[PDB]
Amino acid sequence: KQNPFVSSSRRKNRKRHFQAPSHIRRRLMSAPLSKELRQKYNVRSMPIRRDDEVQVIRGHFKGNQVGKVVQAYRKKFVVYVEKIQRENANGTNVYVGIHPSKVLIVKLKLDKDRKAILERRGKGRLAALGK
Amino acid sequence: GGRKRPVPKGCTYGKPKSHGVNQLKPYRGLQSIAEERVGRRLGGLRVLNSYWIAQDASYKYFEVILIDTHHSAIRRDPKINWICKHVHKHRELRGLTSAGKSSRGIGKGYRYSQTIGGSRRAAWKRKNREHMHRKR
Amino acid sequence: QKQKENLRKVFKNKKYKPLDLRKKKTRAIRKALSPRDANRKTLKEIRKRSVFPQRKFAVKA
Amino acid sequence: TKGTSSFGKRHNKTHTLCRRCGRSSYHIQKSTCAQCGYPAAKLRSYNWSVKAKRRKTTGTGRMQHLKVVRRRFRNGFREGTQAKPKKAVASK
Amino acid sequence: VPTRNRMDAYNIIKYPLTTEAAMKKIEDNNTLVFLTHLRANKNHVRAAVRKLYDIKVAKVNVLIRPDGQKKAYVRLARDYDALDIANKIGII
Amino acid sequence: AAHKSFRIKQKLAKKLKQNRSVPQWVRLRTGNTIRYNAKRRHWRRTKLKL
Amino acid sequence: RQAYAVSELAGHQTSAESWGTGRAVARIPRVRGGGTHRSGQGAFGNMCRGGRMFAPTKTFRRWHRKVNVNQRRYALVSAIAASGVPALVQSKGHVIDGVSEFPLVVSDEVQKVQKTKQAVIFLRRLKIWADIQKVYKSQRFRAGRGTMRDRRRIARRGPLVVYDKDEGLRKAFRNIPGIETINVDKLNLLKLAPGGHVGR
RNA sequence: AACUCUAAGCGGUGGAUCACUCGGCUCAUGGGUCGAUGAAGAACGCAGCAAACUGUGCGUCAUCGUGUGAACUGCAGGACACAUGAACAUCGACAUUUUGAACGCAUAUCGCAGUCCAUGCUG
RNA sequence: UGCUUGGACUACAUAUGGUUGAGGGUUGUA
RNA sequence: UGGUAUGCGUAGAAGUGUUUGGCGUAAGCCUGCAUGGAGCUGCCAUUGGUACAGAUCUUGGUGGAUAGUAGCAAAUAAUCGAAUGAGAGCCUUGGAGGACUGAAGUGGAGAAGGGUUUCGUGUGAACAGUGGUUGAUCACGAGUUAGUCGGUCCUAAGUUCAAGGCGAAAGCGAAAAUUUUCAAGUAAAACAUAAUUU
RNA sequence: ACUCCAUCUAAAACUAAAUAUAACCAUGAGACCGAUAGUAAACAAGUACCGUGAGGGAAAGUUGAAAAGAACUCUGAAUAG
RNA sequence: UUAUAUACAACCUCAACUCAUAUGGGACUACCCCCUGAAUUUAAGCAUAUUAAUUAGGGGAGGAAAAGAAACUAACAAGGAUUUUCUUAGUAGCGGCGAGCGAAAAGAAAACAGUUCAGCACUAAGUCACUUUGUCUAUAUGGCAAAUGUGAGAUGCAGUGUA
Repeated sequence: KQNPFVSSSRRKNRKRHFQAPSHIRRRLMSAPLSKELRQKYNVRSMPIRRDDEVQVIRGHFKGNQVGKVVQAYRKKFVVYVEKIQRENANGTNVYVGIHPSKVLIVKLKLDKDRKAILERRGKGRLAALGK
Repeated sequence: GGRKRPVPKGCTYGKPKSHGVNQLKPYRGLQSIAEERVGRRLGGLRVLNSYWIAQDASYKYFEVILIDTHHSAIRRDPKINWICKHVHKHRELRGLTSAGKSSRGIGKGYRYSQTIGGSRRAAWKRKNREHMHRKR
Repeated sequence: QKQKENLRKVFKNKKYKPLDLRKKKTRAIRKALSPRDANRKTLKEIRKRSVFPQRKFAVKA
Repeated sequence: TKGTSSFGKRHNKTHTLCRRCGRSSYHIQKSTCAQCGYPAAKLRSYNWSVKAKRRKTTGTGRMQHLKVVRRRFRNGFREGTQAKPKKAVASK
Repeated sequence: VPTRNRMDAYNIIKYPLTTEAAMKKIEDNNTLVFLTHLRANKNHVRAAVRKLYDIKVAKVNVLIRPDGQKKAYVRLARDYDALDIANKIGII
Repeated sequence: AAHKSFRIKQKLAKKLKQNRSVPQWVRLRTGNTIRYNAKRRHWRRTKLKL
Repeated sequence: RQAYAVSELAGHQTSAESWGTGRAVARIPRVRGGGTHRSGQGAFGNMCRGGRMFAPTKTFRRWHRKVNVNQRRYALVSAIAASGVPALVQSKGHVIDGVSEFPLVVSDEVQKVQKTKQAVIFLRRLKIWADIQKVYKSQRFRAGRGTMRDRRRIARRGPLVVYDKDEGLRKAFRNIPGIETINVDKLNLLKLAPGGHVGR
């Protein structure tokens, strides 16, 4: 961080991510796009939107359980996905907390909003390659 | 005159140097005392100056110069525009009035070397500072 | 809001609008000399400036 | 016998709830607050009582109006409306 | 402004009490008992009851709850039977 | 007292509301420090006094 | 060195005056009033809970020596002289077992290097490889407490490349771990002899 | 035997020690932004479930406008109004109680007037 | 009018403008 | 803390218990074994809030006294005994029965005070220096309706303070109380409007 | 005191910058402390609590990767085992 | 007018307005401008002294404050507002000349910036606040224009111009 506005300080950075207002929480709760989707759109990553199909690259599942996000629970910093649940002693199937920084987005919801953001990501993709 | 110490008639609790009551005198002139009193009642007018007309025994007669900063004549007219600035709010208590400036004792030079360098509080502070340069 | 704008358009063209239409900025700022009445210069200062305005020159080798 | 017995005849409230601060410190007989100088212009905020100022200060309350003044300064106290650069038509 | 009238017929009557003892007083004594605003001067209560629910009010007796709320016991004219009116307000 | 001034009655009335044991479903919150209502003023344990 | 001081008001908040003996409890100052269980409880001592330490750290604590003009320069020149002499350089570490020459001079074309990849290609052939590899592998999480202070740890100061003219040398060089660039004008003693250990 | 002494193993008791920390502390840097246009502070009532913290004022855990674009979440009423918008920020439009400089006069009384405009009832 | 409810007003010091005023202060017309 | 051992490390760090083995005159060190879970150390230089047994030290914890020794003893003080429950001398309670205060009350009301303590229901741990199913406990609900009783109103002792002033101001350990008519005023008109009234 | 010289022009008024900053707002660092420490307060902290009042004013951080916070059966009124 | 004989027009001075229009109070209080103002302590006791023109108290402002174009500093080959820093200086000097206290000038630097009434013959008050209406147009206590309408002002204001 070369510019004077700028916290490297450990305590300050921890304020930011833990106490994150929900819009910063979306950024944090982004997941990288699948290798497929990277060819199509030329987009690294997108911030999880409810119908997104997901494969968990880590723990216990490490490849597959091709399922759709129920809700992004931003205050828990956790994403719950349909079909991915842990057996409780009381037989109650409760969702496994899956961070989106473990995940590939396999399928992207298209809205006019969602496309515009993919397009922003498309346009900046040209620039630093140029540099 | 003499600003007789508000003492309980109990003797002033300490050292004999502090035992004078009635020979103890204002470090502020009677010009300024006239101004400060007017200024609290008339907080909306800003006081430039005070001059004397007459004096017998118990009282001293002053005419005090008051300005309306909220009157657009006095906003209006360029020479006196600067008095409308919020810096001049109650000059009298800060002795930016002529009466107050003299009591605070700010003359260039030597007869006032202490206190001209710093206004009267300020001079003390400079002198009694250990200026510690980093690279000692 | 429809009352508020109704009041604004009536008090528009009219000096000394009701206290709540007056830009509640801060107390100090309101009383702090309108821009016209700060720029005001004595007739003499206009002469001084008129002939001699600080002109953008240079020094040296 | 005025020992515990001195406690036993204590029934007459010397102080009632402050109109200024609710700190229950207003002297009935003198009609004056200890601490908060009860309706005599000044709150008695002593610089010897550093802790007293600490209680009485901004930040112990919600600071309702003055907090909004801070953000408006950065806005340079503008009356108007920003509105919307692009469409954005509300129809069903 | 001018600032709109801050005690409408609505605001005056917040709720009907509906407590077990209150319901008995509808049955027996032909009273409809309401939670009211602490600003409601009895004569507010009469006016509001008359206007909202069509009922001729005979007398109103007012209590303050230890829950910092008012109870208004509204006596109805013998032309109007309570229990029908309570169930017009929809509450058994 | 025994017939309490209206100002007093309002302050005491608010105090009665405080004396309630915390809803037990609030205790189950993520980063919930609240085990109990702990400011429960029981009148012969903690007055209001003075 | 950035000034740390203990709060000057810390342990002086407490109004505590000390109970004279006969009180059957020790001399030290004790917190007045009632029922908080801070009262009264142990105040003001360096030997007390919540009480201020003897010698409380003060911001007037001397950071800097002004070092004699000739003296630091002497150290600097001595450092440059050590930068040749292969035994000294081996002594500090720096895996230089198969290096082209000491004192290692390379073409001025080195300065022009816009890109990090291009830089590494040069350096390795020029015989940096083992010493640059000495860096990156060694990065390790700080043992202290020092980890919280942003003092994440020490990793290997591999090579000091010196340039007369920055034609894009610095930006390319900045990235690569433990590799530092200096100008001939500035020639830092810290960079030439890190830890006072001669033989960069 | 039991007990006591001495040592050791195991279990208690107790919270030292270690390692962590959305906090504290101190130095540096940018800015000047309370108030009779009714402050700071206090009191009071407010969440579907809250009693506080926190937020807010009677439009009460918040409203316009604006930004983003789908949560909140303990349980849920809700979730819908995700494409005109959640929710959080922005917050420039409004609201902003009873007070407090505190302003009709008072205040072990939320007590008691006067005045203008206005409403219902009776006439 | 009676009876009843809501809103807005009614502190003090003080400048200026407004008009009413006032004093064997003092001037003049009669 | 700078440097370094291309140090160690979740395949178990640090910490710590330890009749592991050993080193040093010692300060102290290493290692084993068990526990552990997330980070750590040696060496050379560099700085200190740097090593504890004490200070009638501080703060927290814990013993012997003492699973019980003081005691839990004033107002005699129960008791038969039905019901219930996990348990019941009291406390839960009837019936019964011994008595108590002995209407100058341990009664029946209120102020001053208390602040939900009142009351129903549920009723366990903690509390009732004992038990305790019961309670002023703990949990859950309800309840304090007035033209005529008080507050209100009124004045008292006395006070808050607008004054001419005085004070460093605030304020006056002040009743200052002076302030055009500071005054109360008419269901009243003619010429200072016309009576009175500080 | 006398005799001179030099030097300004009081008893009036306006005026940036360098200069201060333990508060406030917006920020960045530390050979800072690491829960008897550090601010009084890492936490419903100027809180709970005491005192008529002024004031005095704490103790108290940590399950785990995930609550997966021990279903079920049994003994026990039950807490527990 | 003025003996109580009325009426009108002025000036001065003081009242009455819930008058038209405005303003002050209070807080915050790190920094700062003033007023006001100790003692512990040191002197091995103790009073002057010291602590100290400091704590406490109270009023008032700003982003800095205050200060500010010298009734200066000097004695020169003078320099040239103010502020601060470096220096002088632990010194000139003060002081039971005990304890202890003590600055400025020149010299160096940071940053720099200058000025104006009022008092002379403008000599057709050249000036100004307000109230209304034209216009303008902020969301104005605004500017333009008209009434040449009140009022201020020769008991004095414009304006050259400030040693």
